[PDB]
Amino acid sequence: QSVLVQMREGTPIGLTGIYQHPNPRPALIALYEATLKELQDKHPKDSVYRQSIENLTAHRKQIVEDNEVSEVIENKIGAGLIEEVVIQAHEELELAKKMSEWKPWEELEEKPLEDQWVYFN
Amino acid sequence: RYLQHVSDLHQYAKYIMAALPKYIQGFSVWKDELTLHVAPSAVIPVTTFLRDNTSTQYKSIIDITAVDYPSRENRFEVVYNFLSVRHNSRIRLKTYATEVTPVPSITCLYEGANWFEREAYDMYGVFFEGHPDLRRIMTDYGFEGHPLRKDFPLTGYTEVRWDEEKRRVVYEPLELTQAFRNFSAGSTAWEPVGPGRDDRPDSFKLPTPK
Amino acid sequence: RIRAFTINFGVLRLILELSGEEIIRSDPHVGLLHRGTEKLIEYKTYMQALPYFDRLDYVSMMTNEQVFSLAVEKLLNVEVPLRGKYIRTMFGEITRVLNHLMSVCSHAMDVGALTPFLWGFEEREKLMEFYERVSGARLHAAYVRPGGVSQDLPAGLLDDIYMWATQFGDRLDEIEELLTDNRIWKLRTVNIGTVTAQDALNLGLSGPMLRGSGIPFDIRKNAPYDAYDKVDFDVPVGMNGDCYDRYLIRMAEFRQSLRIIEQCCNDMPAGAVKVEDFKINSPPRNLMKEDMEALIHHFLLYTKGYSVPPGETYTAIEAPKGEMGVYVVSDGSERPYKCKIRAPGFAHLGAFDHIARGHFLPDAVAIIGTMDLVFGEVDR
Amino acid sequence: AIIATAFAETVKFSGSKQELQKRTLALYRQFLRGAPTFADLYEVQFSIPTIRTKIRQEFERHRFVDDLSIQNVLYAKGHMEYQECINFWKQQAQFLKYFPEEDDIQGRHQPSNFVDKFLKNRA
Amino acid sequence: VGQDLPPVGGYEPVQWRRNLPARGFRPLVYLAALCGICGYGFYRALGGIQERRELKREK
Amino acid sequence: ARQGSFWPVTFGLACCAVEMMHVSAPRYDQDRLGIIFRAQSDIMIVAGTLTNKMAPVLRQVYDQMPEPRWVISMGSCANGGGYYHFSYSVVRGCDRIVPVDVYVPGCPPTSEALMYGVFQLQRKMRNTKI
Amino acid sequence: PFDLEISTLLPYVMSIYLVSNYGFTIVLLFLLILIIGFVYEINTNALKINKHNKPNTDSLIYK
Amino acid sequence: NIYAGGSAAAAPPAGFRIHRPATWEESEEGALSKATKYFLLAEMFRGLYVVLEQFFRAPYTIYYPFEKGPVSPRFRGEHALRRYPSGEERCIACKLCEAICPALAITIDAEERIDGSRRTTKYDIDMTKCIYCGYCQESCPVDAIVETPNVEYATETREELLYNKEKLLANGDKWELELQYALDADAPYR
Amino acid sequence: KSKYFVGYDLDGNSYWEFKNVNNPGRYRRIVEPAKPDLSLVDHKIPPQWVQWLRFTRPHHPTLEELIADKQRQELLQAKIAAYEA
Amino acid sequence: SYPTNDIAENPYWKRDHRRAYPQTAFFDQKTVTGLLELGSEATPRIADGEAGTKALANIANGGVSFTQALGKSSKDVIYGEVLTVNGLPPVAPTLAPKQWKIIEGEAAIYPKGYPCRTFH
Ligand SMILES: CCCCCCCCCCCC(=O)OC[C@H](COP(=O)(O)OCC[N+](C)(C)C)OC(=O)CCCCCCCCCCC
Ligand code: SF4
Ligand code: SF4
Ligand code: SF4
Repeated sequence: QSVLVQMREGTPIGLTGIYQHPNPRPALIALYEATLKELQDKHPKDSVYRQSIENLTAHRKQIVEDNEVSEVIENKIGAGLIEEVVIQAHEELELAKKMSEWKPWEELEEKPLEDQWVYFN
Repeated sequence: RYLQHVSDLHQYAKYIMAALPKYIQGFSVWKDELTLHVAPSAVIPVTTFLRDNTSTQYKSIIDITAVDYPSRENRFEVVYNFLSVRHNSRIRLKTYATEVTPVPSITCLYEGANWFEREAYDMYGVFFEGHPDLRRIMTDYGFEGHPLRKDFPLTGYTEVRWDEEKRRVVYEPLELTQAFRNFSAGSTAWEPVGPGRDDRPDSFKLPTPK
Repeated sequence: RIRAFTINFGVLRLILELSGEEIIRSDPHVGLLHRGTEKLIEYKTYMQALPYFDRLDYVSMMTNEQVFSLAVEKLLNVEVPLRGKYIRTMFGEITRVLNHLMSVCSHAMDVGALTPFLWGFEEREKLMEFYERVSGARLHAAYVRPGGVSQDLPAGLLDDIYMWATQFGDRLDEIEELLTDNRIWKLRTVNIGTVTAQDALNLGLSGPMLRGSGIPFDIRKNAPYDAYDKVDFDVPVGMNGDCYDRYLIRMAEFRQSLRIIEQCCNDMPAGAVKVEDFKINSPPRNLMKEDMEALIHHFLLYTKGYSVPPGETYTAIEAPKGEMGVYVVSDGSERPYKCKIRAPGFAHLGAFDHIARGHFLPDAVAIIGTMDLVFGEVDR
Repeated sequence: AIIATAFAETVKFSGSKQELQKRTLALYRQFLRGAPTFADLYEVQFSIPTIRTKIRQEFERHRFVDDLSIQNVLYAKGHMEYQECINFWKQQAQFLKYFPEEDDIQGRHQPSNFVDKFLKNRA
Repeated sequence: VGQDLPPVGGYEPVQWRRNLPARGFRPLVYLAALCGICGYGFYRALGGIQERRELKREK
Repeated sequence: ARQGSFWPVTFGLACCAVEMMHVSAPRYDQDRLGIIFRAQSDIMIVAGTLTNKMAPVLRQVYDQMPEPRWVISMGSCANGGGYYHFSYSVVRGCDRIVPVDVYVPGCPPTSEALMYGVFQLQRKMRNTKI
Repeated sequence: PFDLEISTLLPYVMSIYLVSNYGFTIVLLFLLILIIGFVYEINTNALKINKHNKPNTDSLIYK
Repeated sequence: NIYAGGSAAAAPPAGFRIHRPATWEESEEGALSKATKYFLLAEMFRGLYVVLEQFFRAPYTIYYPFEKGPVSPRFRGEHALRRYPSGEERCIACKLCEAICPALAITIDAEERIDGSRRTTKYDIDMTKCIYCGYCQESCPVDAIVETPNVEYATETREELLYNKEKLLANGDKWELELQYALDADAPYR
Repeated sequence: KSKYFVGYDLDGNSYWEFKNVNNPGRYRRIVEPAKPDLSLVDHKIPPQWVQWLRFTRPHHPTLEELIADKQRQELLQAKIAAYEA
Repeated sequence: SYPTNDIAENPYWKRDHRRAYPQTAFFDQKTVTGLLELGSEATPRIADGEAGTKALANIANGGVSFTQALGKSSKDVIYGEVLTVNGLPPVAPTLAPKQWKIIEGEAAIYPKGYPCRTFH
């Protein structure tokens, strides 16, 4: 199934270019479940990245799943508006999908020279 | 507050290095400023992580530039500046690039960045691989050289005057009526400042044994 | 095949490719006023590098002076006194009043309204008298040094700043009355130059244009400086991303800065205006003579200058054009190793052909005057 | 800036020498094909064959360059110069930077031997 | 000593709000006046047309 | 007619262009003799720093003027380079490009000094009697 | 065709007294036939010139 | 509480969700009342009236060749080398004004006489490149160079614009009493 | 304008002020040149009064002060030639 | 003012702020492994002061790696000094946090109908 994360036409809210999203909570929780499924499937369980984003979207999804109205959860999240929260959840989801192929949990591949991060000391 | 806050910034950056160990070489803080020390093939993934994470959403390129130290084998260092307008935070990203090798361009992510990248190109000759409209800006069109570079002199190589004969302006090697007199020769021969104290919190410097 | 013809639309060259009336792509040239001011300050001390900043962005000169004399102060680890902080706050705010008094009444001329440009100039003349009585020359006041503020106020100046602030509310409401409600003004500017809130960020925009689109951010209230903390201040932020709301935010910032000028007149304390020591700024010429050490310090601050700890900083403040930062790198010597400005209009003109697509050709003129291009900024 | 300008290409760095040779080949074809435009555009005095033999002798200057990435920067600079020349961005006094030896003979006494250098102490 | 200071009581507060005192009448009042002055004008005009027609009869 | 009306095609290109517009401001009008700086006449005014890029553009604007022509150089960046005299991309005064007849010195030379330069130039134009 | 109905209207305005009650209705019908072609062109948005400045406001669809 | 992470106490403020724009039927004025403003150009005549108010008041304009605008004592215009009372040149060849100038306009040649006192053989300011920062006034310990408040000195050649020692001593000769008055009135604040 | 006389200089010009403290933006001090020479725009104004025109010197200068100024410069010339010797 | 230029008790070094400047806390790839394994001057994990320096010196020579330091790290280490104490990533920190009012009534600078709000 597909999900819409940002209406570009509708009634206006304070941020221009961003209009009011119909039914933001099912979009939100399905996008969350995609985040949880991707980082459980593709990142190895040592790595700090998947651990904090797992805990992050779990604690974020708990607020969405357990409270109903618009304004109270957009205060309890503490980030922006719910349209904007859906956009940044979409964004961290696309990030977590790029990280499975860019693979950041390795050791570093390009060691610096010893005389390079030396400024004036 | 401010002591607590700089000690908080230290810990945030320790987390940023631990989240991406393949790409981040170092981090340094100096007075509520955070610099991330990144390889040149490591630019694009770190910048996507800075744009995209919810803890780390910087969204907005402010200004980028290079700086040359000719005393290093990798000559230029290319520094990026970002601003999370949500979290009210600034972050800095330094890579390196020799005169001849590139650094990859972040203009796929940041839309304002391309104009900055060709500015730093003309001032420094630093390449941005993957960049539409890489060419000079804010210098002369036929200008040969890169100005903000330590081998390039102050007054440059050429000058402009109207030749009567050709009925056009002509470009000629440099002749001055008054030579430039730098007064940098005549600086102090004593060390001017001490080493200075540190602002490292007690939690992030190495323990002494016993 | 669409065939677009090209035309050669301060000093600025700007290529337009037109399919009839519509702009399909636009390409601003820049560089015809690039004079190399970023490389020259590497060969001059900081006391000598100070006028290179009212050379650039000359309309609001004290704010451009201030951003360098804040990056230096942060890199020095010194502290301007309290009287210095209020004094630099209110001169930066009459500088804001001057910049918007030019920018509003020049967007009004480019659109076509000819009365506010003339009316604005008379008001501006009173402000250039306020500069002329404080520094020597008008339009290039070097008055904020890096150590602090160059010299003390005149004897009867604060009274005249109040005498101006009384009438200026009425003379601002007067120019406001015939533009804000005006149908031609409103018609030509409600759907022109709209900027979405996500693309206001990716273009690197700031100031009145980032606050046009709805995002509440300004460096005066977010990361304050220079006794803008100690002085009460609201900020206006518009809804739609158009050019009318950028106009409307400017119209509001006149009133907010008049409020700051009044609070700075009333809450002004007594104190020293320069920093206390004399290894970074000059002794008074009273006791430069009589003391031996002050003679020594005078001679060394002028033949050499003061020396700065090694390091790097990026200090950014809110110029009335937008976020203006400066990035200075200190060798540890008395000449800066490298120092780049972030001109605010640089990314405003860089954002042009993402904003000005699909607009008419006179719709490419009203969009100019609210991205506020003075071109001491954009080339530099 | 989403769209690029007219004749631009995304600057991209080849990993082989033969692909670079193909690109410089296509590049010389572009200069040589656009050479009749430059005489009309910049209002030069002289003939199109002199423009063409100059484009040739400016690629003669870098024929024996070994290093791959120096050939790479040299290609990028040549494409930037084509980009400026094919439009009207350069003017007719910066297009004639390229021809200083053609326009006028400066006078007598071009020194050749050590004596003619030395009578005006190497000029 | 000698530097300038604010007065000890402080200055009086300046006007930084918007001063737009309403000075137009109600729009229906202007429209009622417009309809009245029009209708009186048409009274005079069509009366003049009828009088000019009677003079044309006489000529 | 040339005396009593004087319409300089202004080349205000930097800092001094606003000081030139302070003549067009209600204080220092010069509305009365008849100089109007609001905009094919026979004088131009170079005011601000003349870069490397612009010297052909300056000469091309100076070329398409009617023949009995003059030019005054306002500011210090427009005569002998000025503040930016040792920069690489700058013309050290427009004496390298255009033949200038009066100089108005000052880095921001006050509308006082610019207008006084114009009066000196009008005396020169009348003593010509071409 | 809108300048030229005006000159079809010019002979009525001189002779308005003679054609009383009858040339009235003929002119009214003439104008009322012209108004429907006028409302044709203003229903069809004929003079308005359009451009491509809208991003078409399509919502962002995922997966 | 604890915040979500990726998230701070900078939530959206209470009321940042702005209301729906009201339709035509949730408008307080009638369509006839709105059309009276629409057709009779209600705010056009208001802005017409403002410019007519400005027509009947007394203008700001001043005569230049017979009146000069308001100036400060600390104003800066053409240079001058001062002198002492009882006639003495006061520039002691101390070389500070040359070392500070941000545009390198000063050029001084210094030579010492038999007397042991120090003066300048050749003093020089290039006024094509002086930028009027007044640092040269601020640096000289003996108060020997100043900024006279003259601005009306526009010249016709550049060779006239190269000020040597003789021209600046003449400028210190002519402007003296107003110069001394301005420096004495400035002197508390320096 | 409602003229007052408030000075006669050395050179011959009449220094007139009018419409005083009423209006802020009122230009207050003007000079009659006494020489309406046709199209001629030079007037040698002595340097002491120029400051009085510029709102910097509030106190009125006298004519005897001007002639003493000129005599001061002339006597200084003999002093400077003696010192150069 | 006078307390800066008193004649009794003003050593220059007490009011001195140019020399008491902070230094850039630069952190290598390796000194962060040292922070994860040796511990800290707040919470040390090192006894045997003679064999302490020996356990320090292999990390200073490149003995263990950073991914190995993260694999060998306990959950108390990871939730104490890498992550927050609630297992959350830290927020991008700001010096003086800014909480926003929205002024709405007659104290606003534009009434309802104009699109500009006047936040605070
Ligand atoms: C559409 C309109 C409907 C409303 C009608 C109400 C009008 C009041 C009746 C008064 C009649 C009267 O008594 O006036 C009579 C006058 C002429 O007067 P006389 O020359 O002396 O007549 C001669 C006397 N004999 C006959 C005995 C010899 O004729 C008029 O011009 C009145 C017209 C009123 C103006 C209507 C125009 C409305 C605006 C239309 C533009 C949109
Ligand atoms: S002459 Fe002076 S004020 Fe004028 S543009 Fe040049 S530097 Fe700026
Ligand atoms: S005023 Fe400035 S530029 Fe001029 S001589 Fe003095 S220090 Fe130099
Ligand atoms: S004017 Fe002052 S700084 Fe210059 S040589 Fe004379 S005493 Fe020295």
